[PDB]
This record gives sequence, structure tokens and C-alpha cells, in this order.
Amino acid sequence: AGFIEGGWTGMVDGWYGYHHQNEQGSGYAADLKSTQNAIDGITNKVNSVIEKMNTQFTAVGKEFNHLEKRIENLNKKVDDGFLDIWTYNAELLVLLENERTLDYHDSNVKNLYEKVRSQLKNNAKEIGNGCFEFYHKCDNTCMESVKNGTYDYPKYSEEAKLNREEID
Amino acid sequence: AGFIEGGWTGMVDGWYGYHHQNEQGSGYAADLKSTQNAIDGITNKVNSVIEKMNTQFTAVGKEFNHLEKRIENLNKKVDDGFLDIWTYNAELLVLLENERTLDYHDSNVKNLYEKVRSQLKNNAKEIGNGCFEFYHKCDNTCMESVKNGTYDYPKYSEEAKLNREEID
Amino acid sequence: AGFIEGGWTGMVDGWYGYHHQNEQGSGYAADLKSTQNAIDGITNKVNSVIEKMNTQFTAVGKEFNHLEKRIENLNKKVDDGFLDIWTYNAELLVLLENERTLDYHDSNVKNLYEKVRSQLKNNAKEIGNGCFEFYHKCDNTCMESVKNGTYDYPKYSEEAKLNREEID
Amino acid sequence: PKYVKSTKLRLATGLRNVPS
Amino acid sequence: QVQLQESGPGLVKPSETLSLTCSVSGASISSYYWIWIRQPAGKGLEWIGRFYTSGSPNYNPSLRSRVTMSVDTSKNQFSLKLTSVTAADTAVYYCAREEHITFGGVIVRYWGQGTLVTVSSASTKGPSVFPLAPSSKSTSGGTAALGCLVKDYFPEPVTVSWNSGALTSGVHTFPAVLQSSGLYSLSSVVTVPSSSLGTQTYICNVNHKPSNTKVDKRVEP
Amino acid sequence: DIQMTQSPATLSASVGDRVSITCRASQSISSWLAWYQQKPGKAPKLLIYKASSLESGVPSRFSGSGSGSEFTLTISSLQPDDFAIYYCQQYNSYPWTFGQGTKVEIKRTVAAPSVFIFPPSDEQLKSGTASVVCLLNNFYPREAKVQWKVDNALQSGNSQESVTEQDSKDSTYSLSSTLTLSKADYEKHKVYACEVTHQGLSSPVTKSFNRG
Amino acid sequence: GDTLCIGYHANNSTDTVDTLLEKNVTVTHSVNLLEDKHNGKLCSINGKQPISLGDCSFAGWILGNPMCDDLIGKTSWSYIVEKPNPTNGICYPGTLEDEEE
Repeated sequence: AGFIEGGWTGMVDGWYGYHHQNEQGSGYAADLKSTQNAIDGITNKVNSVIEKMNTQFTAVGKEFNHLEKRIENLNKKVDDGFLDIWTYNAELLVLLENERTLDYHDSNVKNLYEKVRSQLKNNAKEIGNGCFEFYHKCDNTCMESVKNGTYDYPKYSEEAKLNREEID
Repeated sequence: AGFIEGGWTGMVDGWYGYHHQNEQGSGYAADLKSTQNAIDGITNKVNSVIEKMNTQFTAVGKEFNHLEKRIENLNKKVDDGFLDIWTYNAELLVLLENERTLDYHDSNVKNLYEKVRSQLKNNAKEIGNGCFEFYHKCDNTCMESVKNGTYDYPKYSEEAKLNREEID
Repeated sequence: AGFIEGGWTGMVDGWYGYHHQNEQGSGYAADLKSTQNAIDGITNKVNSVIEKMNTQFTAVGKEFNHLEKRIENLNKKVDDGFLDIWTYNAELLVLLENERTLDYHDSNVKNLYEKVRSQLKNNAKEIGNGCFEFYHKCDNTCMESVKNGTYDYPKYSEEAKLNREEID
Repeated sequence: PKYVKSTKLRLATGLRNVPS
Repeated sequence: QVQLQESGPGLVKPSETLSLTCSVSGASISSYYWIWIRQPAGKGLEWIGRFYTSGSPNYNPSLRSRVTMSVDTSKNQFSLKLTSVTAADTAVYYCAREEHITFGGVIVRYWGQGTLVTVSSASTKGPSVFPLAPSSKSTSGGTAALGCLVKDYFPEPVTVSWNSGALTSGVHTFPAVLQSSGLYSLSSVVTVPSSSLGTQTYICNVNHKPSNTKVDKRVEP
Repeated sequence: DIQMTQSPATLSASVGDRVSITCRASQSISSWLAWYQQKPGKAPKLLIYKASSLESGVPSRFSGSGSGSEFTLTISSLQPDDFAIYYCQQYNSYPWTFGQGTKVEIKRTVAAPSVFIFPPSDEQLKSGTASVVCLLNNFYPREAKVQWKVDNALQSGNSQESVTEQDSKDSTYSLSSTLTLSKADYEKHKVYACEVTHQGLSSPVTKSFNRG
Repeated sequence: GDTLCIGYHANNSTDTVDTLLEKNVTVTHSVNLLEDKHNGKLCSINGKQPISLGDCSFAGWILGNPMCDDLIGKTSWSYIVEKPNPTNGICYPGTLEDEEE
């Protein structure tokens, strides 16, 4: 849903998460592991990008007399050139790093989706909007096992094949 | 990152698109949506990179007298330093951004093929030459429905089921 | 991006490769093609990044007298500002390019896996951890045919069909 | 802080906002 | 503001079900997570757990088997229910609001005031208030001392106010001390200019909640 | 899952002194801690989140430093109002765990108390019980002895004691020694005294009263 | 049948940032790095006494221009404020060599 479809305003405990819907109802739940890694990385990124800019001690301006006009224009050029250089660096890195930040978030979405997919290959059928419909019943315990990386595929493989082969 | 199979010299109406082959014939037809997004993005990127390099008012050279030698070497050093900095920035940005442009285009390919994947899961068979063979008859209307992202899987699910099971 | 779990301390002959396990035993074997491409790319990358730095030499410091304190401060400012600019460029290029290098390698992983998956569309079964279980017998010649991108799907399609469908 | 010529340097810490 | 008040009956019997209700003002509960935390008097703090209206709750393992969290969006409250309260379960309970996602992770800025839950076989014995004579016996210049004495009450929750909150300075509502009787005594003292001892009247309002007793008494020189 | 060692349990430091509280953790937690100031009998007030994000409005004297498993809360200039118990919470993994807490007190000039005796309420005497109070206001340190001398005879026990915590403004302590003795209406004899012995007193002070 | 879905977070934030591919990208969370509020507050820095020469040039203050006696005894500062156009400079026409040094 990075651009596939929309986000979730009801999920307010993390960047990324799941929306589960079973017999016991529905609800949002953030994935703390991937959200935590993303916070770690974006924090280190912002701090590195900002803190990398340290400059030497400078009393900037200079005024040169009527016999030092060449001396003068050179100093104004140096001042304004350091201006241009630091401005150029800040602008480019802000643009590039906002790009890379959005793309990093997209890749985190993709990785979470692929994890949930690899856990449930034939026990669930993919719904095209980043969803899965179970051929079996995934109770709260099953949902949590999917969420903390410990889904049991042989546990439900029997019921899922039965319901799958009948559905199809 | 790199996602390439082969190019189409015959599709002359867009960066990306489709090659359709049904009983009403065959032809190339560009996907205007993804091509459009790509042109927008590349245009904005190029314009941002170029227009950030703005120009000041600096008659470059200075010629100093015999009692201003160290002044003079400082000024030549400043000229050559701004030269090297701007050259370095231009070179590296061009290199990096050509790399990133090609990678962006590759990901556009991948996203389009994912979209066609999602509209057509079991109603078609994927081929290693990055194509699809329908297990049913996809006429011009079906082709257009896939091209504008409005394909109807239940419409052909039964026909595709029958032929797909017929293969074996 | 799409990173993985696990490491292969035993594979000592390349960046990437396979672990095969058939009737004739098991073993590691590096994919010379993709590692060769990655080494070409990383070599050209390091060389470009370093070559851009190579520019002209210049005796840095200047000495000014008591009636030249100001051009002296301007010269020290110029020296120190070029120092900062080059330091910052080197630092950020190191950081961002180590980032992009790890990402490039991850993408090479993904490409190799998808190549193998396209060769073994149905004749095998994705384990999940990053492997494949064959529904047929893949002896050393079969392994090599997959490794150099010439696997013969119709050759084993019938054997794989029989075994695969015997499971269900 | 550093003087620059920019009029806006807010850096994205989060991902795009897409309601509904 | 968002304000979190806390209601707990207290003195739950050793094999019963504790029911605690945190009332929420200034915030629609349906769009916030709600947290319960606890403190065994001088001991540290313990995270009981998390609940949401459109989400999935998660609880502390040691209490997991027994805790249920519910939310009433109608009355804007959320409730803990703990089955078979043990002696170790006697402690102070706090309710907090789980703020939304921040760049520094999720924050709990907003905090309840704390209610004591005691687990005892004993009863709701009302307090006994006895005023304190002036420090006229102790020549102390302009400084003078008055107070009251709350005794004979088992549940510890007790609130002392002075002139129903008007008297705000020089107050020393002491700690409650367990007497040999298994009851608690609790002294409350205010220092006051000896001049005002005539022109002003000093009343204590004592509201012992479990006994639901609200005794107010005068202090005369 | 995540056990917490917050050292040290009890501190006392004069005004202006820098204070450092260490919060060692059982596992890797990155920098995801919180620091709370729980004042006596009040809700805990979040001092720091992200271990380095000073919450808005908190005095800039507080600074959180660390990442991984070790972390330090540093008060640059300790002030009177900073008397409280300081906890460190963790929000990387459930269950969220607090440290045992660190009690920060304040070293100050030794101050003599003010002693006042309160006789038993006659209303109480009608109920067959009796209690006399010795009151010591605004002293330092907490270490004092209030003994009881009835009919010139020290009572072995029958006296309980309550000590207020450190005032936020003055950081001066207050104590009440309650004698709960009832010979019906203490119809034993009639001399009652409060032997008060404190460091801020060169010689002990004894106030006293008789029957009415 | 049951469903288990995956998605990311949304709020009511309208913070817009620029990327090279796309401008005015509304993000859920961001940080402005640019303070652009010269506040009416213009004062000293470290509680010092920043000295203004008023209608005296730097040369007029250093040389001791007679109309610049409001400056005598002005001993310490965090910085010095001079108008672009003071009235009292080098009154007898002349220059201060290396004025700029």
C-alpha cells in the first residue's frame, strides 16, 4: 500500500503493522520489530546527515581599501562561494535523503509482506491489497503466532488443504 | 535492482507498455500511466539538479602587483578550488544519478509486471520471458480492462479453471 | 532491502552461489557469473569515486606579515574551507556508497533467486528459507544445468507431476 | 546554526501520509 | 488537557475479582491505547498492560492469566478486572494514556492520580477524628500549631483537607501508622499565626473513602 | 523478560551538585528508555524519552545519555524540587519494566526542630482511649529521638512514629511521635514529657504537661 | 473467511517535504531544520553590555573625536554596533591607515 492503496489512521502504535480479522473480531496491531529497526535506522540517518557539517571559526566579512579592490572581490567571492557550497550540499542531501527515506519505508513494507507470505504459502490465499484470506481458521493465538514469526504450517495444513481442495 | 529481459524497438509510443496477442491480432501498446509517472519524475529530477547550480557575479581572474604575491596565489587557489568543487559535484551527481535513473526505470518495469501479475493470478500462466499465456480467451476488451487496471478475475475464473485443469 | 537469514562460512570461492544436495552428496559452489558481475561493478565504482578526487597538488599554507593580518585570515579561511568541503564530500560518499553497496549485493541475491525460481517453476517447491526441494531427482548434470541457466523443465515435468500430485 | 540561502529545509523522518 | 481519574473499591477479599475503572476526560478513548501500571508501596513500578478499542491487547506474563481489560466508549472509561487477587496483589494502581507514534517511539505523557488496592480479610472500619489542642501550651511566638487525629480505620485511603482546601500552607499531613490494634492512626498538623487564632476558624475535612465517611471537625484554642 | 538494575538506591547531595543515576539493563534495548520522576505520593512525571529527548517543559538541567544496555540520568544542578524517586522504564520489548528506582535526597545545613506537645482530645477520652502527640517540625537530618517520660519514667514502647518526607521547598523533615496509652483515661498519674534529642541541639529539650 | 492484512500508518499531518523526484510530498512525520524567525528580540548574548558608538565611526571612537565623549568609560562588550552613517568620524580630514586591520 506504499502506493497500492491507502494507510491506516486507526493504527497508532507504530509505523508498520497488521489488520487482523477473525471470528473473535478485527483490529490493528503494529509490528514492533520492523518499526523498531526503521526508527533506529532513520534516527542514525538524520543524526549522521546533520552532524556531518562542522565549519571552522570564521568572522565572515572583510572590507578592503581603495588600493585592495582585487583583494576585496576575492574575499566576497570566498564568502559567497562557501555560502553556495554549503547550500548546494544541504539542498541535494535533503532531496536525496527524503527520496531514500520514502524508498526505505517501501522496502520495509515489502519485507514484512514477504515474511507473512513465506509463513503461509498454501494455508492462505493472497488478497491483492496486501491481505491474506485463510483457507482455515486463524484464531487470536494463530494471529499472534503469525505476528511474532512462529506460525505453524503443518498445524493447519490438513484443514487448509481440505477447505482449499473443496473451495477449488 | 537490475530488472531487464529485452527491449522492444517496435513500441514507439511510450517508455513502458504491453505486447498483446489475441485472435484479433497482435500489437504493441504503451502504458501511459507508468510512462507518465516516469517522465514527470525524471523531468523534475533533471530540473532540480540543474537549477540548483545557479550563477553569481564574479569576474573570475585577478592580477595583483609585485607586493601582493601571496594575495595572488590565494586568489588563484580560490579560483581553482571552486573549479574543482563544482567539477567534483557535477561529475559525481551525473554518475550517481544515471545509475539511479536506470534503477528507477527497472523498478517501474517490475511494478508494471507486478500489477499485471495481481490482476491475473491463476487465470493465466507466467512465462520466463516475462509474459502471460491466458488459460482463457482474452479479447480486445479483456486486454484493455487489464491495461487500465480493471480486469475481472471472476469473469474468466471458470473458463480458466477448466482449461488449466485440462492441461493435466 | 530484501535481506535474508543465514550465512555460508563454507563457501570460499565467491560472493554468491548454491548449496546442492542430491543422491551424489551435497556441497557448496559459487555462482561465478553474478559474483563476477558484482566484482566488475564494485571495482568500477571504487575507481570512479577515487578518480574524481585525484586533481591538482598545491602547497597549502601562506605566510602574511603584520600589515597583512586580514588577507592572512582570508587565506586560512580558504584553506580550512576547502579542507571541510573535501572532508564532508569524502565522509558522505563513504557512508552513502557503503549503504548502496550492501543494497547492490542484496539485489544480486534477489536476481539470482528469481532466475533459479523461473527455471524451476513447478518441478520444484520453494522451501522458504531460501532453497528448493525437487519433486524429481536432480543429479549432478541437472544441478549444473540449473546453475548455468539451461535447466530443462519438460525433461522432468512428468516425473515432478507424478510425485507432486502423489503428495496431495 | 549555519547560515544558508534555502527557504525550507524540513527533512522527512516518516513515510508518506495517505488517509483512507 | 487530557485528565485520567481512577476509581477502585479497595479492600478486595483474598479470592475475589478486582475491578478498577479509569475515567477519561478530554479525549475520545476509541482513538487511544490505554495502559495500566502498578507499584507495591515502596517497591518499584510494574507495567500491567495495554488495551485498545480497535486493536489487540497485550498483557504482562505474570498477570496475563488473570487480567482482562475492557473499554466503555459510552461512559469514556476503561476497566481492569483481575481474578483471584493475591496478597501480593496489594499495591497502588495507576492508569496512563498511550500517546501516538513519535520519532522517539510511543510516549505515555498522561498519568492517573493513583488508587490504593488492599487485599485483606478485614472490614471497612470508619475513622475516628479527635482534634489537636493549640500550641498555646508551647510559647512559640507568632507561630502556633493546630491539627487533628484520625484513628481506628483499617483501609488506608484517607484524605485530609483544611477549611475544605483554603488552608494551603504550613500543612504536614503525616504518614499513617499501623497501631497494635491492626488499625491506622494519622496525624494532620498546620502551623498558623497565633494572632489569627481568634479571627479565623480552622476546620478539617477528612474523607475516608472505603468507609465512605466524611467527618469534619473544628479545632479550638 | 528484561530485568533492571538502577544504581544507586539512595542518594543525598547538596544543592547545585551534579547527580548521576545509572540504569543497567539485561539485554540490548538500543536507546529506548524513559526516565520518570515520581514525587512523594504523586503521579510519576516523564523526564526523558528516547533516553536523549528532554520532554518539553522539563528543566534543561536533566540529561539522558547512553545506548544499548547502559544509561545515565544526569542532573546538572540539583535543586530542592528535584527531591523524588527516579525510575527508568524500557519500551523496546514487552513486558515494559521499571527499575527499582533511585531516591534522590538533598544534603543541607543541620537544622534544629520545633517541638510542640498536643494533649489527648477529651472527645477521645470519652471513648476510653488516649493519645498524646510530640511534634517536631522542620529539622535535619531525619535522625532524632523522641522519648516519653510519664511520672518521670521512660515508657518502653506504646509509642509509634511517623516521619514526613523531605519538603520540596525547604527540604526539612517533620516527625510526629504518638503515644497511644489508655489507663481508661490515663488515670495512672499526671506528669508527661517529650524528651527530644537531635543533632541540632547541644542539650536535649523536654517540654511537658500535666492533667489539664 | 478470516483475513490478515498488512499496511502502514496514516495521520492528519500535512507536513510537506521536497524530493528530487517529487515536491510537496505530504509525510506523516518530519523535522524542520531551518529556523527562520529573527524575533523582535535583538539583545545581547551572554548578558554582556554590547556597546553602540551611536554617531561615531570606528576611527572617530578610537582617535578620540571630541563629540564622541559618550563613549569614554565604555570598557567591555560582547560586540560593537555602528551605524552605516555616523556623524562624528575623523573630523580633521584624513585617514587611519590599516583602519580595516
